[PDB]
Formats: sequence, structure tokens, C-alpha cells
Amino acid sequence: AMKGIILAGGTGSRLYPITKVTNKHLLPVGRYPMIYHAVYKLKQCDITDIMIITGKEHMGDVVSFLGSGQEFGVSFTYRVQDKAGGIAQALGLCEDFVGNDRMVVILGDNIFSDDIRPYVEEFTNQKEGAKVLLQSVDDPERFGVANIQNRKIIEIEEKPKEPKSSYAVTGIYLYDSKVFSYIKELKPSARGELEITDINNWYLKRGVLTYNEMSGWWTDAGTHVSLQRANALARDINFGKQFNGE
Amino acid sequence: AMKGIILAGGTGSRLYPITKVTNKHLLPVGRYPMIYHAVYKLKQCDITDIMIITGKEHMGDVVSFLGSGQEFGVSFTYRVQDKAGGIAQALGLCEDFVGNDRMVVILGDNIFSDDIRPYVEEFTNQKEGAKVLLQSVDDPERFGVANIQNRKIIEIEEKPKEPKSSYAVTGIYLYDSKVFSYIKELKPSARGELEITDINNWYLKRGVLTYNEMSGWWTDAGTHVSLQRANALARDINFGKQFNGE
Ligand SMILES: OC[C@H]1O[C@@](CO)(O[C@H]2O[C@H](CO)[C@@H](O)[C@H](O)[C@H]2O)[C@@H](O)[C@@H]1O
Ligand SMILES: OC[C@H]1O[C@@](CO)(O[C@H]2O[C@H](CO)[C@@H](O)[C@H](O)[C@H]2O)[C@@H](O)[C@@H]1O
Repeated sequence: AMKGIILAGGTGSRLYPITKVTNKHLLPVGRYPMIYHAVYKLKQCDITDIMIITGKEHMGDVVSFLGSGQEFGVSFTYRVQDKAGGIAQALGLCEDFVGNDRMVVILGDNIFSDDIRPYVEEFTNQKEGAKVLLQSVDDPERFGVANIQNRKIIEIEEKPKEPKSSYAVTGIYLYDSKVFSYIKELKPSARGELEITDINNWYLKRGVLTYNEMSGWWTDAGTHVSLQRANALARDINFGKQFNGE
Repeated sequence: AMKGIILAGGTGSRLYPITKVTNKHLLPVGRYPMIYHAVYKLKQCDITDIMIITGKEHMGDVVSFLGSGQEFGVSFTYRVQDKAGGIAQALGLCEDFVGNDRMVVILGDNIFSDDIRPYVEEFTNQKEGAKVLLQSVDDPERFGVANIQNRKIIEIEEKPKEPKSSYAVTGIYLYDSKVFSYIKELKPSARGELEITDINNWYLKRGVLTYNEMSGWWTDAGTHVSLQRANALARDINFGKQFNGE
């Protein structure tokens, strides 16, 4: 089987004061809270076993919205992310939840048009490793950047000052269970310094990373400008009576 | 002196599921929570004694944002609005807070460009009564509508099926303390059926209602479409380090 993981932690400071009290991932994006989008993408892949990671202070509001998943035809489990570490350390918390299965990890503020199903199906037919999804963007300096040559990723660089390409590595990662070994057997405070790019480069060096360029639009929702854009793009998105309630 | 009142109650159902957990007035409108806007308009009028009315379930989140007002150079008092009654019954809760002073009542989801100061100054020079602010709109059927003839309001009608005019009566009302007598000495369940328009028509019949047409833009933020519009219009609004924190 295939497990789903949504990373909804973070300070959301980029968005203060709107996120003074509210968690970024509960802010509107179209007619739905940001996080709904991630839940919908996974549901459309028949990935119903989902783990939600978020901060201690915001778990109440997240759970109030998501509940057990009954109302969305899915099933949620929650873990708390602590003050220290970021996106990479948060993934470690899912080791037991995943077990020997495979993963689709979606950073909560990554909103996009594409059904991820086709990429999940390819990954399912991939003997081992990982898969990243790329999106060509205007300001690659803000993201992880894929350096592609002759249809192969030679290197990934986090926030490069002078980008080698414009292919941003989106926050949708497909991983096998070996990712936990890398993190798990790091270590120790080196795991606090770890970034998702390092994990991706680890698969790359081992020669088991694959990639696909996404078709539709994509955007993060972590700044006022990008949050607004996400709302413009999401205006007409409709998830059906199951997500419209109630 | 002049008191400020912000009515931030309501079910927010028009906006479900975004308002499943979050109160409508804490949703983003530009780089700030909706309610901040109302607080800023009053502050710019040197109206620092403000009462916030909201539902029982959402008071925690509202207070978490607004606090005592110290951080905004204002001063808040809060009262809870019950299940029954609406916008008119909520105003009754402010009788003691206001006392013998005058009021500026702002419905929390009414976002607009104009400084209300000029209208507050005119009202201050008005011997008694009330003052409404009008805005010419595209779909008057959704609002209270002012029927103007020879520069005088002949009548106000709530949600008219066949509007006599396109001047919508915006949710910014200036009242003297006599408004509480009308409500107070209604009554009884007739007060549950009461609408703000009735109050306005009461002043009108007594021949003490005045009006002004607003200059800039205005919009409610009570539907997905109008909430989005409000966000577009509010993109560049900046309230300063006092409201940007922290
Ligand atoms: O996803 C939001 C948040 O994640 C950060 C973490 O530093 O960047 C990660 O996600 C990006 C896509 O959102 C990737 O391009 C990047 O490689 C990854 O580190 C923040 O920059 C961003 O605000
Ligand atoms: O203000 C939001 C909310 O108020 C209602 C209450 O029925 O209408 C009131 O406010 C309007 C402006 O927002 C006025 O035009 C109207 O006269 C007044 O009743 C709702 O219609 C609206 O969603």
C-alpha cells in the first residue's frame, strides 16, 4: 500500500499577523482551508491512510477541521512537531506509521492543479528509491532547484543564489521506506541541520531518484503575495458535497 | 466623547467550510485579519473606546488577536451575542457601554477605503439623531437600499426585490444614545424580528437622519466572491508597525 503524509508545521511568520493565532494551513485558499487541498489530492489517489504533522499550538484547530477523516472518506493519524528542526525532522516522526510501505509527502502550503495519480502509478512501478515533481518557475532562487542535463538530474540545490535552472523542486515527494534509515542513521544534531534537498540528493547519488515535470499550475502559499495568487488560481476548485459539508 | 462598536457576530455559514472552525472576522483581508480593518478605521477617528460583540464560540480567537487593545493604541470591552436575534439585538448589548455618548457602529465584514473622520465630524456637529453612509452598487438587491429624492432619503428598504435605487446603505452607522430607547422600549419578541433598517427608518421618520455618499470603494466580505474581492482591493493596505507586530 501507499501512505499519505502532510507536513503542516511551521511558524508561518512570513504571514504575520494573519497567522498570529491561526495556523497557515487553515487559511482560505479558494472556498476551502489550505490543508483541504492536500487531503483531496491524496484521496483522489486512493491514499486514505494519512498522517498529519503540525505544531502543538495549532493541533486543536487542525483536528477540529479534519477530525478522524470519516467525513472525507479518509483516515487520519496525528503527531506533534516540536520547536526545533524543520521539514526533514518532521518526516522522521512518520517512520512507524509508514513501516515497509511507500509515501507521498505533501508540504501543506503547496497548491497545484495536477492529479498526482499518474506520478504515483509510475512510482509504484519503480523498483525502489524516490521521485520528485518539478515545476518551471519565475524566481527559482526561492526554492530547491533541479539541475537537469540530458534528461537527468545532476544535482539539486536549496535556494541557490545563482540558479543553474528554473526547475523548482515542488513540495510533493514520493519516497520508499529507506528514507527513514538515512535520517535515523544520520545523526545527531546533524539531523537538525538537515533539509529535504539533502534527502533528495541522497537518493540521487544512489542513482534511484526519478522525476516528472508537472503539467498544470503550482504555487506555494507561504507569503502574502503567494497566498493571494493561490486564492486567485483556486477560485473555481470544487471538491464536492463531501468537502463542502455538512 | 464618541464610542466605537464593532459587530463581529454571525454564523458565517455563507462561507462554510472555511468558517467551520474560524470566525469570519478573523479571515484574511489583505495582510490583516478582517476585523483589524474596523479597528483601524475607528483608531484613525481618535475613537479608542471600542466594544466588540461576537459569538460565544469565537470569542477566544477574537480576544487572542485583539487583546486589551494596548498594542493598537485602543481599548476593548467584549460582550457575547446569543444564538437568537441578529445585528439589531447585538446593538442593544451596548446600551451601558455607550451611556449618554454617541456611536460609530461598524459591521465587521464591511471593508472600505474612506477615512470615516469627516462623517464623524459632521455628525458631531449634528444636534441629534443618526447618520448613514451610502455607496452606489451593482446589485442593490443584497443590501439595505436608500430611496433618494431631491437630495433627501424618503425611505430605506432591506433587500428589496425591485430596488428603487442603487444606493446601498453600508454597515457603518453613526447613532446617538436614543437608539437604545427605541430597541429597549420596543418590544418583546418584536426585537428578535427587528432589523437595522427599522432603526434607520425610525430616525428617518423622526426627521433626524442624515447621510453622505462615500468616496472610495466599499464591499462586504460575507461570501466567497466578496471575500476575494475584498482581498484584491485590500492588497496594498498598510496599517504600520503597530498592526504589523510584534
Ligand atoms: O513549503 C513551504 C516552505 O518549505 C520550505 C522549507 O524551507 O521550502 C521547502 O519547500 C519548497 C516548496 O514549497 C521546496 O522548493 C524547497 O526545496 C523546500 O526546502 C520554505 O522555503 C517554504 O516556505
Ligand atoms: O454586514 C454583513 C451582513 O449583514 C446583513 C445582515 O442581514 O446585512 C446588513 O449589512 C448590510 C451591509 O453589510 C446592509 O446593507 C444591510 O442593510 C444590513 O441588514 C447581511 O445581509 C450581511 O451578510
